[PDB]
Amino acid sequence: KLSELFQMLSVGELSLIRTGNDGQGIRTQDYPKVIAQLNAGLTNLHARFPLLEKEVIIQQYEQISKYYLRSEFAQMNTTSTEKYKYLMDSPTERFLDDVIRVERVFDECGCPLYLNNEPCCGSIVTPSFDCIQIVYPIETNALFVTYRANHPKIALTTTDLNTEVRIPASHEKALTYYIASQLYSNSPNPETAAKGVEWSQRFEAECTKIENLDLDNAHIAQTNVKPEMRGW
Amino acid sequence: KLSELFQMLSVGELSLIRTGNDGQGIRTQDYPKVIAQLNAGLTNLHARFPLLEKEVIIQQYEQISKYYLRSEFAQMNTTSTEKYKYLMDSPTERFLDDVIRVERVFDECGCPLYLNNEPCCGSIVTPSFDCIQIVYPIETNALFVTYRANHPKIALTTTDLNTEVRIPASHEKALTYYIASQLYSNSPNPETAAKGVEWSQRFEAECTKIENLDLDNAHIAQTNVKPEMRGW
Amino acid sequence: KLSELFQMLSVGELSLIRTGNDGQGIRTQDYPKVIAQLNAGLTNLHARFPLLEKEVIIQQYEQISKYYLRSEFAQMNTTSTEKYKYLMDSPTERFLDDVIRVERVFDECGCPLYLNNEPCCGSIVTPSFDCIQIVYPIETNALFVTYRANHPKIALTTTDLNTEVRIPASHEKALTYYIASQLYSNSPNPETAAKGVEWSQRFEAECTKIENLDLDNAHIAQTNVKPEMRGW
Amino acid sequence: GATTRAMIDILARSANGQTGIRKDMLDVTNRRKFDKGEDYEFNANVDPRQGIYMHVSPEIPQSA
Amino acid sequence: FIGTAYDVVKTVYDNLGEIQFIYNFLNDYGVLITVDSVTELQELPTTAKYTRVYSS
Amino acid sequence: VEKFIGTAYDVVKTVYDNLGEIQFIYNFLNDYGVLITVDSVTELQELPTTAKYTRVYSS
Amino acid sequence: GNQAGMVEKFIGTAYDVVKTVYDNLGEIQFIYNFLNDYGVLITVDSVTELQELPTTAKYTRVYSS
Amino acid sequence: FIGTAYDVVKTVYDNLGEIQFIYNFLNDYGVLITVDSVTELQELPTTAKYTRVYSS
Repeated sequence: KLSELFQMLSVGELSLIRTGNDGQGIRTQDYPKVIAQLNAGLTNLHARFPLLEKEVIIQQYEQISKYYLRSEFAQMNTTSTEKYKYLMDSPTERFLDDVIRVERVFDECGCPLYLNNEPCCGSIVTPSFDCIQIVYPIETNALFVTYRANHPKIALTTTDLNTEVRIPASHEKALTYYIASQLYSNSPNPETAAKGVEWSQRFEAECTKIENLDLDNAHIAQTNVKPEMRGW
Repeated sequence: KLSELFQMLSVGELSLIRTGNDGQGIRTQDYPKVIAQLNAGLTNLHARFPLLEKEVIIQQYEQISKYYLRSEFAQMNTTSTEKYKYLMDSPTERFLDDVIRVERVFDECGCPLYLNNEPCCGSIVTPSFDCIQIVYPIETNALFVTYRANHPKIALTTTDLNTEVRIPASHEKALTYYIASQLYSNSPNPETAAKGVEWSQRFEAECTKIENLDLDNAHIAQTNVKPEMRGW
Repeated sequence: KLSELFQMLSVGELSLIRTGNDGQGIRTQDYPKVIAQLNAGLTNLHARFPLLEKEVIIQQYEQISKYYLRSEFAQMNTTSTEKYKYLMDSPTERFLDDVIRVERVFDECGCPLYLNNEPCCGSIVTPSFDCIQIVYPIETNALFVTYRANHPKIALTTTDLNTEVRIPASHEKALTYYIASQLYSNSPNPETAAKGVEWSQRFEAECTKIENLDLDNAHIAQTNVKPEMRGW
Repeated sequence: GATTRAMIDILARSANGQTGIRKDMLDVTNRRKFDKGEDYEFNANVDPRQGIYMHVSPEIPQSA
Repeated sequence: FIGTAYDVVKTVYDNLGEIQFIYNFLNDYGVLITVDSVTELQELPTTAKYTRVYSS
Repeated sequence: VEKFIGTAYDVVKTVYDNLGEIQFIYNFLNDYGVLITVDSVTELQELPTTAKYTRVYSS
Repeated sequence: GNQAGMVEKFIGTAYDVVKTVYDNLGEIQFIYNFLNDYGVLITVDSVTELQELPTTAKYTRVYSS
Repeated sequence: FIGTAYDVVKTVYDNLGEIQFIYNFLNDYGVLITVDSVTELQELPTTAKYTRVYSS
């Protein structure tokens, strides 16, 4: 939970600094400063490691060819006045703007489609960082975009400490070292800047350790299918 | 939004500096200083990464052979007194001078044309940094220039903090480090200049990280078509 | 026991520091600071070495395809209001969220299944850091997931000193050096930061020593079965 | 028979086909592209002539 | 192929029109609602203005 | 696909789920005893010696 | 494996109870048989309920004040 | 194959229905409980309101 992370930061890592309040808990006024750094740390960990991969269904409309990955066009977000909401969200999968990289794209039946392929004029291109361009949209089709997902963003004004930070206990130290590095690096004092650099190096060492141990089952080899494809 | 970026700069990165106002928000008098640096940072990120690619239609006139990529000749910009507005803008695609590199040039039907090719006397040459020279213009034709696009420039006198900064959350830190580097490097103090250099190195490390992870799907390989072209 | 570890930390390693109370025992107010660091140390040792490997039975339901490795869905945890508890825990094996890496996955009969294999459409994929996705769940089947397990987490508010820390006596020094490194590294004082770095290096030397001696019977070679598989 | 068995042991117990790939070589998409069999694109800090290695059986000594 | 959940969903989908007609008829005209005890009568929604109770 | 009905896990888990009834049986066997009644003396004989408590109804 | 691990995992501390029940399984069957035929003397705490008992309950003891 | 523990568990499982019936009958109706000495009578649970003691 966020309370545990705040206590851990207050005593042990952010101890000899103002934000830690001498190990008596993070002040209720410095929340929008640890939370901003925490969002960056969670984004870094969720982009460098595959801690959350999710899929989103994009319903194709006859007059729309550029589909934006924004919650304003979501089926569950009822606050938006968009006439056509092509994102197909469910109470289970909500699509809270947590998109880090669009990896794979499928169709309604389940056949993979090419992504960003120029020679094949049947591929789904990506114009901008959050858009999906379908040159050939059909009113009776739906996409099945799968992406690497981010942690649901914790608002800067969040006050409830029961908001759960969903990271494995192995990356707790990596996140904490990242937060310490980011908070220690703001000041231009050489002595404090050196500590910030040391925290950055230690965070990059923890990440290297987790990569070397593959605690998230990311770098796992697959069955070779090249002989079958080449006709052996 | 711009308010979130201003708060993030004020507390955490531009903390021990005048522009940060000791972590109580950027002053309403220092806006035209963070905004000038923010425009440079957005331009750098949008030129080094393909965060926005857009197309513009250039209608050919019988008497015009040098077509300038300026909003003064746009179809939607009604403030200009130009007799012939050959840029074909729409409420969707507006062409707000956000041109970084003219990459590909097509025709009305959709057949690619050569760009800056000397031996072929049917190629679209580029005289200046914002011009398109058509040696053979026809009154019943239109171009389909596609370019890498920049973020719509935020005016130096902008006061509304609801102007949205459209960058992925992964490049938020890269942009913030760039802003810190630019603001810290103005002073000739060796101690502050060292911090500016460190921020520049950290920005160039974040950019290298994003390049290595390809979070924008930029360096993706394509299907090989050389055997087909060579007649194998 | 935790009392012995607290005494050992108080006199000998955390001596010339505040948390040690000059070698008269850890104060009853600094418990939630040694315990937070102790949990991190135990997690590090249990992830880098195979000190505890455990299995959990996941009963498959007809309507559930994504099974989360959380105690909220456990058969013994009666405090949760979940309608379907698919984790099959026993008084012997309790599944206290102590999952570090999902290594092997079997079926009810005992035939190994592929994990994270894309070409084989009969493999158990892992979407998130704590989920198990069964694309083909059957109401009359049960999984036999085997994972590397963590030490049951010691609560930050724990006051009973009889809680046993289950580590071999050979890793007692490794854990103690890790705790000293973590507690010494919070302060930005160069003199204390150097001692923290020295403790980190000594911990990484103890771990290297245990790896070189293989005190946990981890890096042990197996019988070669490749000739039999290849048909020799 | 002993020399023939030694030759077969050298040729068989080795790794004929096991190809190692450096962990920090290709990103998520380029790894899939390399596995499929098309052209890939590697990071600027790694070399293809060192990142990828395919094992072959060591040559039998001429003494056998 | 054992698609038990999908079999149930498809079997419900094949008779979805009956459910739609039932819902429309009950929300359009208004029929008599009968409840066994006085308790569930109070637990009935206020939209059922017409009620009948059977007791011994 | 294969349905696993009646395997070792199923039998063991079925026994485990009924551990309360097994414990009740153990307590009934070891702690106290029940009164078993028959109709005639012949039946008292046709009764196993484990019935240490018997009552016969006769006319 | 002879599936002893499953027994330890599920019947770890109740194996004494299970083995004791298995030892007297014949007497368990005998006790199952007697009860089935209301061969035991059923006791009720008052009248007007001895009638509610099945007619097969030939043997009854009624409690009254 | 010597599965002694599993043999015992399976033998109990084959007669589980008798145990279920015995438990249901004893918890449903209520029979006479007979105890040898006065001690275990006190150690009997309070749920057995009916008791008989045999002494010499």
